[PDB]
Parts: sequence; structure tokens; C-alpha cells
Amino acid sequence: QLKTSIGLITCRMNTQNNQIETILVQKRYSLAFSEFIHCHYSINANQGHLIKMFNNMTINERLLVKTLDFDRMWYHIWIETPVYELYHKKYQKFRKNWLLPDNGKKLISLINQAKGSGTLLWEIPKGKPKEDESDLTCAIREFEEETGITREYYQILPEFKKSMSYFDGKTEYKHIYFLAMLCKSLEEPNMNLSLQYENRIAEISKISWQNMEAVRFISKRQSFNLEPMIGPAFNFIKNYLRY
Amino acid sequence: QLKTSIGLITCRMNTQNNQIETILVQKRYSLAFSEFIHCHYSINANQGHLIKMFNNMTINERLLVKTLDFDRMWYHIWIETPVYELYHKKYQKFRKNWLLPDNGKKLISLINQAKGSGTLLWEIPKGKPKEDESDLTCAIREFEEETGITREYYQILPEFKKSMSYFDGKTEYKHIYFLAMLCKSLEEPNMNLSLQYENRIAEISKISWQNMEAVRFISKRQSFNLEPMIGPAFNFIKNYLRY
Repeated sequence: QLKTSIGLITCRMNTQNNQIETILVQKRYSLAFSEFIHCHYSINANQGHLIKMFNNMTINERLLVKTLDFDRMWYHIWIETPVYELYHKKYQKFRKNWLLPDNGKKLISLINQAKGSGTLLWEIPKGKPKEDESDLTCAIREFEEETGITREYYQILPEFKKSMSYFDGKTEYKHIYFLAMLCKSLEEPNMNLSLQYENRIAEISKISWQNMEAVRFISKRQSFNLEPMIGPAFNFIKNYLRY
Repeated sequence: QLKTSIGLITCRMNTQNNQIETILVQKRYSLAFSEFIHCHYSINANQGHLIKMFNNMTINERLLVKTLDFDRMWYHIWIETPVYELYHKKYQKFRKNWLLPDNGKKLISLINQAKGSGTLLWEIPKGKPKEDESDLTCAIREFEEETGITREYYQILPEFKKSMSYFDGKTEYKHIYFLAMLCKSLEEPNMNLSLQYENRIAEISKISWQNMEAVRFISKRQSFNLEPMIGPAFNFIKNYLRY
């Protein structure tokens, strides 16, 4: 099939240096954890995944799994949003895998034997377009759903549009990116994260300005490499700022 | 008074580059969170702290506080180690601050109004010496309590010893550091973190080799600056490796 996400690259010049920075966001939890409490694994096939899943969670996440209070695990991703059917499907699939048969003991054992720890991803804010939206409207909406940064702080630069496509697993994920330049100054965007706006924090743990060296530094340390999108983003910024 | 911690700086040469790296560890939770469930704050004095404490927690931590299940907050730091008296002291101090008076509503409100998010520290493994120990014995013991890295992997370099002293708050914290060079190769130290060794994970979320640029990068982004200890550590390594 074709999974397609659309995001926005928002940049500024932090006047202290002659350096272009962009907004990246960090995820609160790992994919591995999310795959676990949504049961994206089988207990009859693919052992090697079951082992990788547990290893690629953070230590805190594993500690949550060691609890066996699936509700506590659910809260970590959902934070009390009401999905009962979703909940109870996953809960019963959870109950039949390690509570009925072995009473946790295989799960708990697998948790203990799990070695190392995962890494929470830095990403360009991106999302899935609503049915009646233009690409750019999705990008705008998703960008400030995720950062509180409203329209009056940036100007869309219309003639930029980059598109990565992935199939490392497999199907095809198309990632499309517009570009924005900041105008009203905004020195501390990580300050828009607050538990009262439960959708900025549903998935984000940090918002932050990142120059290029930060972009490269983070990319050496996570599977998702994001120089191919910030590289051209910043180049386009430079050529724009000249004129 | 004189608070004194003693740690060990363990280095290697990752042959791929001509680059010296050292072991740093990351904390699982923030000081702000730990100050909160141990009641290192007053509700009658120092409002400005109460606000900073909440802001300097991670989003997950705040979500734990938004639970009001103090036991769930306790588990985050203690992971079921038996301290009942400690627990019940802190629980009752917790109960009388926001459960009795306002039934959470001021605490929950303060949580919601909390803006931004904290950062979990990267540190050189360090600890507090037992009563009958030499400095170096504390450093050795604490180093592999915290990383699983036993004695046969490194050689102590005896003629290095660095000592920082802090009083930004205030009292005096003396931080003393020995130096070790790796010998048996150890390509992936983050693999020693596992919930079966509950004391390596009690406080650590990642172990990792860091070259100098990583050291500087992390230091621009956390209050604890650690170039003054790795700087001389690496210099001493270089001069050692020559001869």
C-alpha cells in the first residue's frame, strides 16, 4: 500500500552565530513499546522479533512491563483517552499471551533477560492528512498540533517540497516535507509542552531548535537519518536569505 | 559540610578513528522528580522552587505525578526495594500537602500549568565510599556496580587524580576521579543494562562510549559540565599512549 505522512521544516537564524536551526521533536515512548501493548507480534511466529521488541524498549518501559498491570502500560501511551474497545482487545490479547499460560513468568523472565536499552527518536513534526485537506494544510495543522507554534510565527516558503520514500520492511511510506521560515522571534519552543495541551504531549517529550551539527549528531545515533531533509532545507534557507 | 563522591573515568581507543572515548551513563529519572517524592520542598516557603521542580521533571514523570497514585511515583525511583518507613514518611508528607487540603486539585493544577520539560543527566559513574574503603576501592566498586564492567577489562592508571569541588548552592560537594585504560575489548557496554541486575538499572538508563565531541555536545545541553574532567582525562590518555 502507500502510507503517506506530511510534515513541515521550520527554521530560524539564531543571530548569536551565523547558524540556521530547525525544530525537531522527541518521542515520549518507543515504537517497540507501542508495538508491544498493541500486540504487533505473535507468540507462535517470529521469536527473533519478540526478543528485539523487548530489547529496543527503554528501561522505564520495561519496568512498566515488569508490572503486569497492563492498565499502567496502557496509560503510558494513551494517558486516559477513552478507547475501551481498543483497550479491551489489547488487554485480552495481553492476558492470553503471558497471564493465562505461565502467569507472567515467561514474560517477566523475558523482560529480565532483555539486555541494553532503546533510544527515543528525534523527528521532524509530521502527520497524516485528513480526508478533505491539501498537503500544506495537513503540514500546517500537524505542525502546531505538535508544537503550539501558530501561523503568525513563520512564513511558508512555497517553492520547497521534499519527499522521501521507504521500503526497508515491505510496504511503502512516503514522507513529504514543506519548509517554513520564522519571522516573529521564538527563543524557547520547548516551553509549549504542558500537560494541559494533552495532544502536544501525547507523543512529544521535547521540542528544540537544532543546528546542523545537532542534526548530524542525532542521526549517527538513531535509525531515522534526517540529514537528507534538513540538508536541502538549510541549503534552500541559505540561498533564500542571500536575496 | 563535605559531601564527597568518587568515580572512575574509563577510556579506550575505538580503532576505526584515532579517537579516545570514555564511558558515560545516563540517569533514569530527574533530580526534580526525586526531590518531589522525597519531599525536598516546602509548601509554606519557596514557591519559586515548587514551580521549578515541576518544570524540571520529564513529561513522563509529570504524567506519573498527575496519577496521584503516590505508590506509582515511588516505584519509578525505588522499583519495589523495601523501604516502608521511608515510603510511609514520604507518603504521609505527600498526603498532607495536596490530598488532605485540596484533594489533588492544586497539585494537579500545578502539574498542568507546568511548562517545558527536563533533561536526564549524562555523568561519569561516581559514588559514595564505604566506611572501610580506600578512594580507589570505592571508585572500582562503584564503577562496576553501575556498568557491569569488571576489573579484567581495564588497567588503572595510577598517576591520574582529578578533584572538582562545587558550592553553587551553599555546601561543598567534592568529586574525585581516577582514570582507567581499557585492555580487553568491549564494543557494546550498553548491553550490560538489564532488569535482572536491579542495581545497574536502579539509576542508569544508558551506558555508552563517548568521544570528545559527544562530551562537549552533551555539556552544552546539561547543567553538569564534564569537559573539565574528560579534557584532562583524554590528554593524559594521549600522553600515555605515545610511550
